[PDB]
Amino acid sequence: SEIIRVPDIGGDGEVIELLVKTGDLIEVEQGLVVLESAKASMEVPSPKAGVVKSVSVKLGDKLKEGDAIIELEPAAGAR
Repeated sequence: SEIIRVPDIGGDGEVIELLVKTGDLIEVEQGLVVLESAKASMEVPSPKAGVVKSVSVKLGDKLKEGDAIIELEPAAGAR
């Protein structure tokens, strides 16, 4: 599996709400969370089709570039 830390933004990212659960199988396409920026709102969908294995962040909590968000478990192989 691989963990997904904050992407390349250039400042501080803040979590507004978490619309995902643990053990939930997402798909490369749907959204995952909504971070905020100095003067703009961004989004973070599922960068990998797998099931939520663990969570290293909380909703409403603020994190800085380099902070891990969640870990997707795509298993060994798929299809």
